[PDB]
Amino acid sequence: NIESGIAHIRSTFNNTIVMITDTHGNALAWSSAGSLGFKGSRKSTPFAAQMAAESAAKSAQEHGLKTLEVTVKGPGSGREAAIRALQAAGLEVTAIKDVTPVPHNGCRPPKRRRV
RNA sequence: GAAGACUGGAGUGCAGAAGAGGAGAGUGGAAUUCCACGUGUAGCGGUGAAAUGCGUAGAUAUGUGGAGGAACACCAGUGGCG
Ligand SMILES: [Mg+2]
Ligand SMILES: [Mg+2]
Ligand SMILES: [Mg+2]
Ligand SMILES: [Mg+2]
Ligand SMILES: [Mg+2]
Ligand SMILES: [Mg+2]
Ligand SMILES: [Mg+2]
Ligand SMILES: [Mg+2]
Repeated sequence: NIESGIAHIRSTFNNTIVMITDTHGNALAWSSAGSLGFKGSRKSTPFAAQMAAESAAKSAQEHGLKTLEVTVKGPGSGREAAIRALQAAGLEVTAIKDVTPVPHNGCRPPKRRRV
């Protein structure tokens, strides 16, 4: 029940999700700006991410772990706010990874807005 | 108009070069979607704000595997070819 683990962060233009999992992708705890009581446009603010990271971090310590590897996805603004909340909860960030899925000119995207 | 002559036009020969020029056959890797199975809990998604929609019949997230189709990240350049 006590081990190491890795954290997945998905920061987009609407919401942020922090997923805390084992080395081989087995879920331990998660939280999101929606689950902290935010409803609409305020889901995406950096403050909402800072609470979301802390709530998952505290529930992570209950199982007991210290070292983390952080993977980052999405273009959201909560990348910086979320990671430093993990450190301020008493854990160590070993590495930072960017896993935004760039395609090699694959499927075409939805049309532009106001067209 | 007719009979001859020439090589600065035009074309052939000889030695090199570059190119996303065209048609046919086969193959590759990212990524999206769907399907099956682990972990897991209450939201996800979306907007100027919202709502319709999806989710406790267990979603979003995450790890593994399978199927299929379309376009070819960097190179890439008032660069190239017709
Ligand atoms: Mg859209
Ligand atoms: Mg000549
Ligand atoms: Mg060719
Ligand atoms: Mg061709
Ligand atoms: Mg693939
Ligand atoms: Mg209003
Ligand atoms: Mg899934
Ligand atoms: Mg020409």
